[PDB]
Amino acid sequence: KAKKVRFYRNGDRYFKGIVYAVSSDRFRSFDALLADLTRSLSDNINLPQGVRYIYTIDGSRKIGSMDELEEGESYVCSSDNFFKKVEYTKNVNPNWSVNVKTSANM
Amino acid sequence: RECISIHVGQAGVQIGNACWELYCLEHGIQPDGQMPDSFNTFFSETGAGKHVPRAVFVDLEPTVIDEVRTGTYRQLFHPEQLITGKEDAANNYARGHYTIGKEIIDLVLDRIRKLADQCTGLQGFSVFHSFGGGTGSGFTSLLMERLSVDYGKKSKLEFSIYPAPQVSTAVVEPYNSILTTHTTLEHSDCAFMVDNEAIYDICRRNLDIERPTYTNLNRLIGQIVSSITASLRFDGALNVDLTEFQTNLVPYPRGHFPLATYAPVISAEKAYHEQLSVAEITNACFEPANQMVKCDPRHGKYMACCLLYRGDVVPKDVNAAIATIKTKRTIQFVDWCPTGFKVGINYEPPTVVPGGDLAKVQRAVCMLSNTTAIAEAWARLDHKFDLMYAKRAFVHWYVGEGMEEGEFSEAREDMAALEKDYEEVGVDS
Amino acid sequence: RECISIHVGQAGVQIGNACWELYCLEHGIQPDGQMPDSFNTFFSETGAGKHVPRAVFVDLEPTVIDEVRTGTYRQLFHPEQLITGKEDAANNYARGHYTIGKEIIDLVLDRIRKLADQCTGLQGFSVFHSFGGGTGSGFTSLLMERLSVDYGKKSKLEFSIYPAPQVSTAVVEPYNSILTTHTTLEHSDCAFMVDNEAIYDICRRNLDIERPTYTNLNRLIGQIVSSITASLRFDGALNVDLTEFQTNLVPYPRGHFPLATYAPVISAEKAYHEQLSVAEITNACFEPANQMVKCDPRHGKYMACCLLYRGDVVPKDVNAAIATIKTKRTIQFVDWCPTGFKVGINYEPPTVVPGGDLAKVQRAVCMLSNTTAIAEAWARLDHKFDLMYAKRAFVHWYVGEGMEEGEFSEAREDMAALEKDYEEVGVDS
Amino acid sequence: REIVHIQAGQCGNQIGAKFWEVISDEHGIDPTGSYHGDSDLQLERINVYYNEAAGNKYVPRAILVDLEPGTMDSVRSGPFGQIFRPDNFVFGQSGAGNNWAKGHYTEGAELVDSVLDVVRKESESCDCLQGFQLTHSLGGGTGSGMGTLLISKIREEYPDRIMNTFSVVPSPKVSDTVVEPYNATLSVHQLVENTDETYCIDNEALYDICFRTLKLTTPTYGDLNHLVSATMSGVTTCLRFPGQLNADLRKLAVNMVPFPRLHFFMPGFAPLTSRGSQQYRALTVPELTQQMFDAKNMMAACDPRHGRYLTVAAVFRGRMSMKEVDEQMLNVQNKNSSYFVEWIPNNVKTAVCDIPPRGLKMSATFIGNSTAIQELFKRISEQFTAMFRRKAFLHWYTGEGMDEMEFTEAESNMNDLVSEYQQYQD
Amino acid sequence: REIVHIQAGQCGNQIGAKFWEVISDEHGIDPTGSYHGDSDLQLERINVYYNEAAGNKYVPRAILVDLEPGTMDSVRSGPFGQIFRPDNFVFGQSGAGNNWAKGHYTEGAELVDSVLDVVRKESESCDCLQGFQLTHSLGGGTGSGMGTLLISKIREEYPDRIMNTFSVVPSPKVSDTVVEPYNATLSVHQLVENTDETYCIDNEALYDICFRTLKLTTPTYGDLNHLVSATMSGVTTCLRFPGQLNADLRKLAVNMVPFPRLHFFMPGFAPLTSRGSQQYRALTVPELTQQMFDAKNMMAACDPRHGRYLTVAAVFRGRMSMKEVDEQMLNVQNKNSSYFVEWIPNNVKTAVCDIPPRGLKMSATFIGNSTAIQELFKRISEQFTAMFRRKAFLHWYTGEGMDEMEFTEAESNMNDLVSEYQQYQD
Ligand SMILES: Nc1nc2c(ncn2[C@@H]2O[C@H](COP(=O)(O)OP(=O)(O)OP(=O)(O)O)[C@@H](O)[C@H]2O)c(=O)[nH]1
Ligand SMILES: Nc1nc2c(ncn2[C@@H]2O[C@H](COP(=O)(O)OP(=O)(O)OP(=O)(O)O)[C@@H](O)[C@H]2O)c(=O)[nH]1
Ligand SMILES: Nc1nc2c(ncn2[C@@H]2O[C@H](COP(=O)(O)OP(=O)(O)O)[C@@H](O)[C@H]2O)c(=O)[nH]1
Ligand SMILES: Nc1nc2c(ncn2[C@@H]2O[C@H](COP(=O)(O)OP(=O)(O)O)[C@@H](O)[C@H]2O)c(=O)[nH]1
Repeated sequence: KAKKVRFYRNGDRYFKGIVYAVSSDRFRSFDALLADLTRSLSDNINLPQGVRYIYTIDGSRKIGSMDELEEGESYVCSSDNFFKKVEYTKNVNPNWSVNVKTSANM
Repeated sequence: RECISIHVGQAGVQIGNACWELYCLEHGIQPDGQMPDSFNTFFSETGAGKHVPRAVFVDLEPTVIDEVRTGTYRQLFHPEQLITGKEDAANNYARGHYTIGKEIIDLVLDRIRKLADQCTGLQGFSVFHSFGGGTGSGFTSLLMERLSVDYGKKSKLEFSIYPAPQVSTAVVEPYNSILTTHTTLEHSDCAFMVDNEAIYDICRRNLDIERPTYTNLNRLIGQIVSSITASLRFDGALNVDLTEFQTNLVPYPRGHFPLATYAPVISAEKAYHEQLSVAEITNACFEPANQMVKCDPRHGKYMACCLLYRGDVVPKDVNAAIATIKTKRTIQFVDWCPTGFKVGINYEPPTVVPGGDLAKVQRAVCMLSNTTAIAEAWARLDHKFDLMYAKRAFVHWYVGEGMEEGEFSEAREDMAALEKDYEEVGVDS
Repeated sequence: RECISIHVGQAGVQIGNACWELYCLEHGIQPDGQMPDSFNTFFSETGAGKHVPRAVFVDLEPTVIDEVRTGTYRQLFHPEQLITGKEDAANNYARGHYTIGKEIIDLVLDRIRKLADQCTGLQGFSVFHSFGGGTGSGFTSLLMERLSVDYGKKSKLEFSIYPAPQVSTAVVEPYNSILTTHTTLEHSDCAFMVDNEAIYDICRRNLDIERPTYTNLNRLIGQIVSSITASLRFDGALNVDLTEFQTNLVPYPRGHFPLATYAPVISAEKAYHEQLSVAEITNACFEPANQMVKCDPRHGKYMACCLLYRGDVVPKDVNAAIATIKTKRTIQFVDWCPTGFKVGINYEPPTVVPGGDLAKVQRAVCMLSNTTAIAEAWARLDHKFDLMYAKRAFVHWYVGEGMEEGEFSEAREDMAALEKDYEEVGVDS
Repeated sequence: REIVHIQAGQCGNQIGAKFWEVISDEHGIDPTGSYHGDSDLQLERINVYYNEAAGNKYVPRAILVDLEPGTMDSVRSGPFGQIFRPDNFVFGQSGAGNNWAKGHYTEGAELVDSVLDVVRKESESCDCLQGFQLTHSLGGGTGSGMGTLLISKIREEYPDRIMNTFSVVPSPKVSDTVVEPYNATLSVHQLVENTDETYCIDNEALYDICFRTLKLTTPTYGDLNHLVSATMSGVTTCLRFPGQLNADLRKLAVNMVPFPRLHFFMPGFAPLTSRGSQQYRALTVPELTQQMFDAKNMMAACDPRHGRYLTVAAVFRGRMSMKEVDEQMLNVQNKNSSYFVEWIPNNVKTAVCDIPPRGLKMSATFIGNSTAIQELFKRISEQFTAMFRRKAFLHWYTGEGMDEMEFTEAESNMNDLVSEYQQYQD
Repeated sequence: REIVHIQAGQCGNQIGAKFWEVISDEHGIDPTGSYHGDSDLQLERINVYYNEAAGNKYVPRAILVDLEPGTMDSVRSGPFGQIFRPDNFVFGQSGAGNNWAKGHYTEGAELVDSVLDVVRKESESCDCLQGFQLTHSLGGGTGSGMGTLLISKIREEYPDRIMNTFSVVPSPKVSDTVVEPYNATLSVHQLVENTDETYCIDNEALYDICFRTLKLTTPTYGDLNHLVSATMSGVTTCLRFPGQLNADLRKLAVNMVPFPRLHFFMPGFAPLTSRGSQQYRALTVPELTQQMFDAKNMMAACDPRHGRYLTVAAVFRGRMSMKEVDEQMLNVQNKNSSYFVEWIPNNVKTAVCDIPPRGLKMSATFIGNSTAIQELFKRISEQFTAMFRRKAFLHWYTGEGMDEMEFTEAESNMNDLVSEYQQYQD
């Protein structure tokens, strides 16, 4: 299959990111993913040119290959980017990937 | 001296508009309020040239109270006295009593405390509700509730329209009526009852018309009721105060529910036929096909009747027509009761709608009474309840409205001892 | 005998134009000044045809006083008596009191010394200002200031429109009102208070209209005020002089601030409904929803009320309607005060605008009083202040206008002992 | 009170045009015109569906959600099409692919926020909100997927206001699509767990009822739609009229849903007679109950006669005797004691408006909650498995970011939903 | 009271033409004509911007400063161009080089005295002076340099009268120049220390707000300018009109500046609806606050939602209820308690004129002092360093008699200015 990821914009602490799917059939490379990410995360406050690179959740290293994208992952969009680093995102549930939680019988 | 009235629930309001109509109609007060004490126990002389009503109107949907402020009579009440909760009605007790209905109550009360003050030594509040409704069952439940505490020192006669024996409407009806009974029981003085279906029979069998609009049943109760307050609070040869009722009418604290009955129900077009005798109408009163209640005296021993007469009636005629009855035996009265016949004589004959379908005689008998008969009516209505509760049916609709397995189960047990009560006070010697 | 009036601040001027309107309206003196002593305590019979006002108008922007000299009434005042400082208003105390406002004061005074001379044994100056403004807070502050010294031997009743509890306008408002209070406190005799917001409620709840133009609130105070001076300085069955007030109304030197209240507020269109009883209006006076002040008697014990009645009123009706009240207890009056009810009876009934929205009854009750209630209103307004001062907020706007950390901090401490004062004189026995 | 219609997908949209075509006339609102209302009563309660701006322009308060321009651009370029404020059009020029997954997870999920935005602008309109009307088809993308999302979001934003759902469940005999059971099973799933009143209509239950109960020989879609829209008008709008005994969405809800599933109903109109001839006027009343309660005449596919009822709501709207109404209902309840479930002494919920359908003398909408609809979700559920088993056109879903456990989920859920419903038929 | 506009540079100038294009009509002053004023109120306060000479010739009391003839010779050769008394044109036929240094130290410094000369002739006009309006762009010579000097001199001559500054801070996405951050950082520096009210506008915040909030497809400059000029009219001129609750530059200043920096605001107009259609009239009032307080619609680049506010001034101008005004403001202050700073119980400064924008029913200028503008000086300041580090086009400055410590100065200063502003966001 593809890979489910939660894409946040560096320096936002408000927007809970947007969830994207990534595979070899959808995007031939990171530049093609980044091209669609520029459209879906298109902004002019947190992202200078919309989306030029993807950084780890902590911003320690930027991804250059689709093979580094894992399922249920969290990534950051950058263009410099200078890092605050802005974490933020929190908080949200990991239910975007899957609902870990379920209902219970309360 | 007076008796305020709180018409609650669309129905209690439709019936209200009706009973309220018959009123001015026999008091020469056009819909404009103006006529060209006596009856002051139901109308305040705001000045002035007018006759502002002496009651209030409570519905959670505007629709029905709205129509009042469209059709002549629009001029009759004060823009204020017609309370509404734009919100939602909900054919469910809970919501109307607890959750929603609550919000309005204060305001509601305020009027029955603002209208209760303005007067001069009142006697009570004639309440008008429709047992099996949302705004009618629930709400009132706490309205009468909040009254029994704020004016325990008065009369609380609630005039109800309890559930048609087979022709009910709401799917839940019983839920709403086993709940308005248990909550009001420990608060009312005397609860009058008029069965919606058993009134149709009268419209089919004693007036002939398969075209009975709600607007008719209302004209009817609108009649029987006129015999209660209106004329009674009106001078006569044998006056009967409101207190009088509950005293001469309830043998026991249970807000006992007598039944309303009228004598002369005969259709216009018959209007010319030679009138009926004092004896006939009297006798018509002991016929289980003329009592605005599907509680046919299937066994229910009367235990007290308040024969309110109006029009040209000779006290001997009565103190004879009744004597004849007291000795028909097939009319078996309770044991512990020697004589249970409160003879109420008024002067002014009835007053029929100009051109509805009511005969228009020169004398009538609005006899009401407590009959061990309702042992039935309650039974048959209680059973209903169980069937559904037995499966919780529409229970989630109340729970989610601030109620609990308690209020139901514990209001069921309530009436249970109302099936035993109405059984013990009779059938035994 | 008379009582000059100084309407300060656009508002105090708008309200002024209003109160000034109601006047001639009930004295038959067209806007042309001409009518076809009694009321001489507010109007001087200048020339041999007219009735030049008996007050003055002070605003630092022309806009508002300008409009007076456009719209009929244009003819009413003397071109002179309407003072202006083409300069700048500034919604800041400092500037209006010190810096700018100063320049005009002399001139201002001159009129209240030129108009104060022309008369015959006066009684005082009814001042009209809007607590939280620039020209209204500041200026007056020193106007009343310069009066308390030039005529310490008179009455200084200032009629204020203190800060809406939640619906204020100016961003600084409190700065301007904690400052007009501390500077005027040691100079006024009795400060009447009418809350702008709490008057809206009356326009929503007791008159129905979500379209209340400032021009209305003005018609209202324009009413309550007419009950103070106008009619009172006017003969009657129980006259009440201005001095009378402060005497029967202030228990302590703090220029104590009673609250204004009116009884009959009912909308035209209701105009026909049967009128209200002497008892009802009396009772309406003890309802925290009809008092032109968001100081609901949340606990504030009254300590003196001046029930000014006007119209057809029987002294017994009062010396009974009040008796009933004195024994409602839930209306708890101060301890150290046996009886605190100054019954002021006038003859001539009120006089409603030809076609505004005021009912027009034949009797009213403009009751004003000192209530330990304002312990609140002041509190809630003081707190405001701190929050901002706590950060200096718009402080640089005053400092740069001839003020200092002193005047603020030292006027805060001022009111502090006004929160303790209004606390000690009550709540304790 | 109030409500805010929702035109999800093309169908749900196409129907919007018919639901509003009608309703307006049943409220005297011309294209952009105002209230020409033959009467004065068709106005005191309009609010339920419009908004005051100009003074002659009461604009329908609905939402038009769709990922295919051409559609809304056919509804907006025709008759009443120019009454909706453009703000209402929440389009998705994307590829409105016929995939539930393409309009619920990938394509629709984007256009959602720009919808909720408006669904809030309309909700926070004024007065008090009651619920939202939802039209769509469970056999496509913009319908089942994206519309089924619109609600899952709505029901998180106001778990107080109600949610009536008008679904065009996949007709049996012939499916107007191929994956149908895929787009369907997946949307019913979302329904059984968000909206709390669903009125399932079948394009072929209509044809029938429209070609034999209306000798109508060429029943165009416009018609079907028209007939449907006729029922949804009797339901809502209607009850927002006076009546000896009136109800409103809730009453309807609080009298019709014994158990929280949400349960789906099957609407039926009253006077359904062919034009000229048939105009028999046999509408005294026994004629309306005669109608409403027969098998044919149930917009649903299944036949009531094939399973008890839990609740019924004859929402009549035309001057009649609370006696000949309350009465009839009874015999009906006794002639068919067989199928009408017993643990409910009075299944029927008699409702009675006053003013009738503009040009008619007496009508009565029927909203049945029969256990018969078991035999439909069965159908759907079957079609699924028979094709799921081979993962038929599944790559169009997964390839759109879906899950092999997602389909499992829905079927089961909706499949269990069949189970339960039988728990009462017995 | 009074004021004397100042058209520094081309931009500030180009805009002059639009600010006066408007204002005049909002005061019935035809080219050289007089007061044709539809009313009589658009005259009792004009003085604020004109002077009495003839009796039909009320001449705008502004200054036109620029080192590029062609410009002022385009503004003076077009429409209203022939209303300014020639004395107003303080040109500098020199080489109006795009260097902050060329218009602040070398070329402009000469033309200054011949300006101050007039700025005094106009100040000593009559009555009482309030302050001066200043238009320009912080991305050029005659704008940032020479105009930033004009004020440093003005503020030494009358440290009493106020100084509103309308700056066209360098738009992000794409700059209309190359050294931009040089000419900018250097002018903001001068601003943070002389003018005491600055309204920063962004050519691209406008486009947006002009291409999506006005379906306007070809937003020429004239437009942008026009929109801006619309706000500066609501501010000043407006308040110099009557009102239930009127304010004036100072109130605006004394209610909006908690701390002496001078702080910069972000103006926002009210009715900003596309021509035909949109003319929804949803302008009861909640609609104006709806507008004004949203992200988009803030002429600034940054988005309020990205940082608390210190002060706000809804300067409305159209008959409304001091209740529905004073009220709305509140909910607004509570729905967004999050961003609105707390140490100010009532951030908002409600202002209320009476007469509205000539052809409109109800409007309301918004002047926000939000901490969000931190994220702009950051921007600017960044661009500097990234290029300062390499002294990029620095030779064009130094070679004009500048200092390597001058640039250091400004950046730091303006850079610290970013710091401080955060001291409140927290
Ligand atoms: N006699 C008489 N009975 C009525 C009338 N209107 C309704 N009823 C009966 O009263 C009951 C109906 O109550 P509803 O109208 O449903 O409800 P409500 O009590 O007004 O209050 P809600 O449920 O909250 O709307 C049924 O048993 C009806 O048969 C009327 O005008 N006259
Ligand atoms: N009742 C009433 N209140 C008013 C009226 N005009 C203003 N106010 C209130 O008084 C205060 C306004 O004062 P401003 O008009 O700002 O100022 P001012 O006191 O006239 O003096 P300046 O600040 O120098 O202009 C607010 O609290 C208003 O709500 C009016 O006509 N009637
Ligand atoms: N009654 C009815 N059904 C329709 C209409 N349009 C499409 N349908 C039905 O809807 C199903 C197809 O889904 P469709 O509406 O095209 O999906 P979408 O447009 O991708 O959301 C088929 O079962 C059709 O019979 C219509 O106008 N009326
Ligand atoms: N809104 C707006 N911006 C302008 C106008 N003219 C130039 N600008 C902006 O001003 C900057 C260029 O500075 P410029 O005005 O040429 O400087 P100067 O003429 O040398 O003082 C660019 O960011 C432009 O977008 C205009 O008429 N309106």
